[PDB]
Amino acid sequence: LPVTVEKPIPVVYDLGNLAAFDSNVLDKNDLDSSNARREEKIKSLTRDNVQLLINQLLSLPMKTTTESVGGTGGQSSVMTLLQLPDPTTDLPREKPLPKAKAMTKWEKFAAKKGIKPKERAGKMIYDEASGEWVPKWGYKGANKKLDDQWLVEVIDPRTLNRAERKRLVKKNEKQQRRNMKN
Amino acid sequence: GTGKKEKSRRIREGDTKDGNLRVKGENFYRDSKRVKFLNMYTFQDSTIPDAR
Amino acid sequence: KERPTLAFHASITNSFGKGSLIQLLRQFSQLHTDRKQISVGFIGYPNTGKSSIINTLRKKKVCQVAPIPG
Amino acid sequence: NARAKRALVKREAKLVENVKQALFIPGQSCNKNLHDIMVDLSALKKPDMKRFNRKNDIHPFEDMSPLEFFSEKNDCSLMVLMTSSKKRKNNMTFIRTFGYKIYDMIELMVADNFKLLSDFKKLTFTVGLKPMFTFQGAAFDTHPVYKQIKSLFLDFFRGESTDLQDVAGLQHVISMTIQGDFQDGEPLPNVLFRVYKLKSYKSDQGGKRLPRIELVEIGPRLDFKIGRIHTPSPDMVTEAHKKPKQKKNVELDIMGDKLGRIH
RNA sequence: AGGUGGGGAGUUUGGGGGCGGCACAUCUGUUAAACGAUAAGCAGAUGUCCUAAGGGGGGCUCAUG
Ligand SMILES: [Mg+2]
Repeated sequence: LPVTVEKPIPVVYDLGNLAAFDSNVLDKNDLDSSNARREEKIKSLTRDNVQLLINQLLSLPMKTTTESVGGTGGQSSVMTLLQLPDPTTDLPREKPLPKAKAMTKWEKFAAKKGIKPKERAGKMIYDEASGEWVPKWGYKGANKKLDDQWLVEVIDPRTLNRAERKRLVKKNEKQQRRNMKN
Repeated sequence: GTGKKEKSRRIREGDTKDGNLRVKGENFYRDSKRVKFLNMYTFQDSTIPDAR
Repeated sequence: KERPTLAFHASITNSFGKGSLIQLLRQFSQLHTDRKQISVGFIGYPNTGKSSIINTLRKKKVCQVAPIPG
Repeated sequence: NARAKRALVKREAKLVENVKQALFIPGQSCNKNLHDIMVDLSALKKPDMKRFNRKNDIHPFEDMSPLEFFSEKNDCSLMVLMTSSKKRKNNMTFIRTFGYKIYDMIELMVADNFKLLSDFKKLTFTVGLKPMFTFQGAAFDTHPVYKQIKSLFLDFFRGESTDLQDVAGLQHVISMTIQGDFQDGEPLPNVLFRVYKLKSYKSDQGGKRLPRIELVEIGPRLDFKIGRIHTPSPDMVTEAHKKPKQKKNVELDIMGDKLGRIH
């Protein structure tokens, strides 16, 4: 019934991972697998350690929001929660850091030149003779307008534009392949 | 020259491979980042933009 | 209670407190390292220390100084 | 096509790593007791648990390439392969992988006195909840082998790294103990693994602030014998401890105001 | 031999930043790997909503005997 627990050596706690360490002396006499009291001693030691960890864990602050269920990503105000601290144990990583980036020639040119990066304003470009935005790329853009239009006043020239666009795409792919070796 | 010549410096630095970006006044003193800044001390196109 | 209150003397060469003000300005510049530029303006009654303090900061007479308010 | 791209995105290294996936491979000598032990381990590893189709004939110590190949093809960082030889009775192997390459190898064997989960008293247990841990004995931190075992167990069972925990989430605790202390140079005593369910006895003696913690053992009860061990090189250890790198007289005061000290 | 080499001389010092963008039911020349099936692209009358990704939700199971 009593909850008091104490040890001679101060206990080390890892609240960031719900773990604790107890460097206290281990009783080899009773820990032997052949002993029957072994199980009871292990149970008592585990209970004491868990009591100490819970006492230390509950001392952490707890958040209390004023919101409601709301969306699926919300949190209920009623559910009190303990704010755990940052992790302390430096567990080994599983993969390296992908700090490597693309050294494409464009970045070097931009660094050398004063050309600031594009602001990515939007897809809605403007055209004429249609009374509509007709965005550049994304849905029935001006790229296919030259093929769709039925007057090419200037041998089939409609296919030549598509061939030129495909050649530009191939050139972009070749540039990508060349930069992949950086 | 020989070292004083800017051609030798360009060859040594390897910028000749990308000489297309040669800025007017490319020298050891006051490189492009400074030449362009100073050129501003040397806006009235009256263009008609479509404010849509 | 509300200001640093740096003691200063406006002697052109035998200035007092110049080092403290220089250190304060250096600290302010360190705070604004990302700005790369900063300027300090002077406010006060005429002929108090403005031109003389500026000159002693520069260590030489640059701005005209005389016992005259203007 | 986007489905494959989503998987490849997870395959690539992430700044914040998710729960380390565990792959279980039954060896050529997958005993029925070994199968039960694997099932019990999976019960404490779900839902981030994967089991192979059938038996295997892979020797991690005599063949490291197959483990790396399986990890790469399954994107699993943690690997477990249970295999018991005539000399190494009830032996179980645990392996970690860094960048699809072998990180370390450790042999763990369970004594015949082990008790399965079904043998213990039935109690509620929710999958996916992060359990608590308790380490007893200075050897856990003062010894290399025990430190590695502790790190492996934590990485296997620490689950997510969330900074917010529910009070009701503390359902059970894992007791990590050793078979008594030992002198320098002596054989390493077997590691004792126990799992205890938590009971919230009223705080009559402890007033209201803290309840009387009670424990009920549910198993599995395992004593881990120490066999062959492999460790990574210092360079690999340093690589595995890298940080994402994510200010003189600069501090963000309350309300987000950027204040400083004049000195 | 190599090097400093407007210290010296002749000369100019013109008239310009963003852009590429489509996926499936089709048939034709190459590809065709040659007892063949007919694939992994090129360009084409061909559309179509898959809003240039099919993301979710609810259902069906399939070549071939
Ligand atoms: Mg004055």
